[PDB]
Amino acid sequence: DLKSTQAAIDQINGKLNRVIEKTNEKFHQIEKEFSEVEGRIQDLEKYVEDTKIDLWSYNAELLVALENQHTIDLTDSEMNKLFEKTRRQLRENAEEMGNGCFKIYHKCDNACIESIRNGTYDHDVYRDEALNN
Amino acid sequence: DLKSTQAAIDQINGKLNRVIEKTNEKFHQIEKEFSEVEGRIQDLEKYVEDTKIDLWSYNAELLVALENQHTIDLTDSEMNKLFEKTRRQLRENAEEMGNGCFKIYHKCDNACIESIRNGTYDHDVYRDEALNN
Amino acid sequence: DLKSTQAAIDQINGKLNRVIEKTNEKFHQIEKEFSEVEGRIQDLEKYVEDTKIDLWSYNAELLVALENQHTIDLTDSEMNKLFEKTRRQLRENAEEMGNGCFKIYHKCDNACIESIRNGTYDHDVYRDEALNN
Amino acid sequence: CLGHHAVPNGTLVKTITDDQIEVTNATELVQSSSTGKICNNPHRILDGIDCTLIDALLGDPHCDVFQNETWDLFVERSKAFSNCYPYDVPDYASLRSLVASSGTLEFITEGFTWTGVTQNGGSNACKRGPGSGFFSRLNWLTKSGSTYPVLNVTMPNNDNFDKLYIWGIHHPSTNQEQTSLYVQASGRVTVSTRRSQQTIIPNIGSRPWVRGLSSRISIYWTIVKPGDVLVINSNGNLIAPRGYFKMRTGKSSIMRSDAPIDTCISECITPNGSIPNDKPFQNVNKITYGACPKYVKQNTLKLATGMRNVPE
Amino acid sequence: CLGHHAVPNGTLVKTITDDQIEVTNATELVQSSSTGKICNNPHRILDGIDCTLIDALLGDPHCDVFQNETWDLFVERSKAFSNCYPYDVPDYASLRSLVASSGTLEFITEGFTWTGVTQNGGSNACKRGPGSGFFSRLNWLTKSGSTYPVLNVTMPNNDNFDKLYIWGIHHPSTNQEQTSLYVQASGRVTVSTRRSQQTIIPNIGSRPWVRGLSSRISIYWTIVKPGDVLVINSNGNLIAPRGYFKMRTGKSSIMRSDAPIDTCISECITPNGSIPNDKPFQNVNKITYGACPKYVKQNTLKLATGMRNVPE
Amino acid sequence: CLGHHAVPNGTLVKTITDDQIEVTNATELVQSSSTGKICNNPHRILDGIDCTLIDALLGDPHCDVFQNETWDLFVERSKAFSNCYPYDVPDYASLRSLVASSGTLEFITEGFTWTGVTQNGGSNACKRGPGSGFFSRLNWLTKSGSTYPVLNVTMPNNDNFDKLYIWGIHHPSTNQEQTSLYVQASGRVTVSTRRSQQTIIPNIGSRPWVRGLSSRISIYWTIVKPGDVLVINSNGNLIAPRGYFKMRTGKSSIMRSDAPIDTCISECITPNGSIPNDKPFQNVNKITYGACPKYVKQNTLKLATGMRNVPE
Ligand SMILES: *[C@@H]1O[C@H](CO)[C@@H](O)[C@H](O)[C@H]1NC(C)=O
Ligand SMILES: *[C@@H]1O[C@H](CO)[C@@H](O)[C@H](O)[C@H]1NC(C)=O
Ligand SMILES: *[C@@H]1O[C@H](CO)[C@@H](O)[C@H](O)[C@H]1NC(C)=O
Repeated sequence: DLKSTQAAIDQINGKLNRVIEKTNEKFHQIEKEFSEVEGRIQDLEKYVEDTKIDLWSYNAELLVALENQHTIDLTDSEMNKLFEKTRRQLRENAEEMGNGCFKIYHKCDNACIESIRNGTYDHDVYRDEALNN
Repeated sequence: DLKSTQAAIDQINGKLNRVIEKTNEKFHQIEKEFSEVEGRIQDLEKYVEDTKIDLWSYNAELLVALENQHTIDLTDSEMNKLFEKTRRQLRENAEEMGNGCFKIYHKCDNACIESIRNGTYDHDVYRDEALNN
Repeated sequence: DLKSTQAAIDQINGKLNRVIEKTNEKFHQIEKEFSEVEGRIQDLEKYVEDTKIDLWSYNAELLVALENQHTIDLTDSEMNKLFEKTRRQLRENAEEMGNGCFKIYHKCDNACIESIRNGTYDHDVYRDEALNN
Repeated sequence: CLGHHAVPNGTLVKTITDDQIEVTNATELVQSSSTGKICNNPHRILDGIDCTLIDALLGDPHCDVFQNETWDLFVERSKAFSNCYPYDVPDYASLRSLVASSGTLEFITEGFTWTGVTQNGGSNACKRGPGSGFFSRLNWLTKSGSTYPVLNVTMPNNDNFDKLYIWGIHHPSTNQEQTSLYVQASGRVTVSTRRSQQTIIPNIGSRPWVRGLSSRISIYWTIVKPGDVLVINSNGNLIAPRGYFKMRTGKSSIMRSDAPIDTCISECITPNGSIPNDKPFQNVNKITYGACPKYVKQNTLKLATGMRNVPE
Repeated sequence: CLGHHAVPNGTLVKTITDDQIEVTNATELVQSSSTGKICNNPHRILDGIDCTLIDALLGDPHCDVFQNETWDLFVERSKAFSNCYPYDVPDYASLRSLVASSGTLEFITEGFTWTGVTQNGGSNACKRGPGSGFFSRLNWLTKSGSTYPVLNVTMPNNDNFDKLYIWGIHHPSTNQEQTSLYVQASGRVTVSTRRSQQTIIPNIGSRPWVRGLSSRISIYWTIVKPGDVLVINSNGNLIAPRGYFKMRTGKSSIMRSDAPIDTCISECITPNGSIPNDKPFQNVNKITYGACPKYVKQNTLKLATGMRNVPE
Repeated sequence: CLGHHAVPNGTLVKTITDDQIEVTNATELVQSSSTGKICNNPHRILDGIDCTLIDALLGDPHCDVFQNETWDLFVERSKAFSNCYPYDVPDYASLRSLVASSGTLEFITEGFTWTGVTQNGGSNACKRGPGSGFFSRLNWLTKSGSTYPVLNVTMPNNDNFDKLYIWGIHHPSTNQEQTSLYVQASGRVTVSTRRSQQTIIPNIGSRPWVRGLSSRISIYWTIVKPGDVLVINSNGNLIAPRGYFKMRTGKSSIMRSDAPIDTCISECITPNGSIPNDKPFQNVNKITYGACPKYVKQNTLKLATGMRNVPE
């Protein structure tokens, strides 16, 4: 019957439209999922880069901190060493005020300062006036 | 011929079923691949987090270690300094046993301990009994 | 009309071929995208591994550097300490040349070297010949 | 004697030259215990007893007390459930974090005009009282007598803030209830702004039986920025909105925890409770809120505040 | 003199204040050479001479000596090949790491009942002896006379360990050999547990000629937990299993290496051989087994164990 | 007095024992400013004023002055545009980085034999002068009178370097212009070497109107290694090549920047300009060219080169 053939045509056309729209919406879903996965990978890359940057920056900060600590330690240690040396050679002429500085009680020409700076000093020539002042 | 039309109907229905099942299995494969890629990204995130945690923890461990080293160094250095100071002021009255402690040979009232703690001590008043003991 | 039915057959076959080729090319695109995303994840893994390796290696480098610094500091500090001790006990017999080494002006048997190494030395028995040499 | 009297309790400390040595005194640098309670000061805590954020957003009939709730930190319990029409949200985590970070549930109702349809659809799985009901922020439109025209409505945004619209689509169970609820044999929903568009088509099929129903609802959302306009076109299977939520930006978040709430004061909140923040490190949780200390993997890290415990 | 005699061989060491200075004595902190051999003590090494793990699992006819092999570390050579029916494994790396980490090839045979089909199919590309053959752990069922009924079989798991089942599907080359091997014009295999299911349909088509065949086999696996049940339904193109492997958990892995095996003692194993573990660092490979030292990128790292080599 | 006179300007420095202390003198360790200009010495800078690399590669009519340009660093401006036939490149970033890292635009023309077609197709959207035109490195073949035979051409590589071929495919707008340009109702392009192959089929459809056209062109590339051969087969919608570019390996790259070019000397180049390299660290950009200093996240890092600023 031609009517049966036409009904078959109608139903196969219906199935055709069905599979067409189904494939279309599935492809739309698939491309959406593709985009979201791409964005996920993008933000993951960003997080990795941020982590690496933070870690390397902190490494640099710690490195320079260690270097600063070493430098400060060596310089203030040798400063205390030389200050103790001076305090040894400066026994009973001047007196330290409390900040690592010696207040001198007597007057002496620049030759005395030179003798202090070269470590060859006799605090007896002026010990009398130092006790007197 | 109606038979030719019916054969055409049969073959187009066959192709219809073919493309239907093919699209179905392809979509199944695609969703499986989607799931496995999602899991891969998940474990990658886990690995990144674990790495960050380990690195930050080790940074903290190294930081506290450096701090402990600095503290111990400063305190034991100043302890050796004061011990040498005492050993200087404690010349010929007592003798160190080997652990940074001075065994005293003579007896003295708490005034002597006070004079030791203030750095104003004369080890001559008791040097005689110290050599005698 | 059989001609209308045949035209319907032709157009549905056309649509069939259309959806077939469309699905085929879409699947090809999808598998290409799958491969490129897989490669992206691969290189991301490689970058993560490289970052971790670099960071751990630098941590090891910094660790051994800190250890070396501590060791060198302690050993050269105690070396300067013992050298100052010798310079104290070696007052007016020999003289340091500038590299932490004492040029001796007089001659003494190995007993003198032993007395130096045990810290019990009198630089007066040979001070006369030391000033004479 | 020498300075330290060799205390009976030793204090093991980690160094870099040695590994673990003994010192006189030491302090702990890691707070590793919790009180068990969640302070409600000075933060504003909201207790989502038996409801999640999305159910309190949609208007579930047993959390209708959470209308216009303002939180600073939402606490989500595990005993939460839903007792309304079964639904589904594509990109659930995104919406959950978007509403969690907004900090308000303020809902301004708007006047939509749906001509040719019947409004205020109900369900016997979402009883509001003794009778049938539905979600309180959505409007279920069905055919009016014998027809369902193509709804096409517009709404402009003339204010200076963003508006969040929540809508949905109805997935029926059979092909008889589609045409008995929407005379069209296929539905379609298009939602468009001046810069984006979303079109969804219902998927007829059977689902697992849930609370007496095999149909479903899918939930979507739209964001309208100041100066834009929204147009909604449809010919069936539309769960319309009733208004918009006001969108803010600030400091707000969400946290899953089953800890009770007390009236103490603490600045950090973890799913285990409030933790003090006097120490630089903590070993409780890596998920944290407030000015908390950083999460390390080590348990005991001791910092020396004195001298060695033994001579030499 | 001053303490150090300025040794003729200088020792350059890396610092943080300077870059590289000279000291008297120094030690190396990185083991950077290998012996060339793989110790077989105290680990249990299995040498997969010309077979991979999957071929020794399936029952390839030239590694039938590897039945119920117990390994602690599997060593895979590059000269391995297959000499049976051409096959294919979806998710090959996952299965390879799952079987590598199990540590056993113990195979318990089970009694399946296939009624209406012919069992023990063979192939002339998988000669076992002088005649035709197949894999030793699978059963190739074909039509019995003129028909192929729908096989539907069940197997419960009443023990207290997991069972691993390996099955497959046959992809024919033409449309004549499909109906001449399985009277149905299309095959289908469904494998179901109480919580999962996998359904595969054969893909008829032509393939590259491999060892005289253009058909293929796809290999799948299933895991049944204690208390479950397995149901297999099919109407063609099924490569049935013969039993299950026992699944264990422990310390086991796999490593690709072309190094010979000796009778020494070492605790770490790399694809280059065994390395001693007296030093904290190593610069050989980042893939390691046992209690090995960590992989760094630097070659020479020297640690000072003395004093400087020059005064001042 | 004590050694330092307590300078009026304090110098805060970061330590590890304390946090920030005052010292006498300090130096900066991070160069954080740029001059604003891009040196053209001693590097060879090429200024892509209104063209990208791909448009200067294809032969756009307004950057025909960039033929056989040799660069050491290509600078890409944001004001660049295209004024020829609208095109499209699959894997655009890969090709951009491949041509950027090659360092040459040297184009050797080759003699292809296209028999049965009409060569040198033009377009009114790619005017070269007062008349119609096209890209200068490609050849647009169309039907010759009433037919379009199957083109099948070969080209061997007997030299000792790699050759880069650029070809394309034409996507028409309607089904009348396909058969009016290529008598075949469907086109196809196959390009094959001894080890790879790429086959593309045009996709008829409508596109957005761009410069007066709704057709498109897709651009592909092939790499032929020494000793190979190339075969091209087609029956329509082929944008043939005219020759090959010579491929080199060296130090070359690409950088997007809108900074002018001067005649100074600097060894590092960032999109902000040239930066000096006397300091170990920099806080300008993490994208860098030359012997630059490493990118940190900190702005001010100060290194102490003296003593403390206060006693005790
Ligand atoms: C040890 O340190 C703690 C710090 O909390 C302090 O309270 C205690 O007094 C210290 N012990 C001594 C003996 O100083
Ligand atoms: C240098 O160190 C090594 C460590 O292996 C040791 O064997 C050697 O005796 C040391 N040299 C000296 C002179 O102490
Ligand atoms: C401080 O350091 C800088 C380094 O650039 C130097 O130029 C300057 O002279 C120093 N100041 C003093 C007082 O030494």
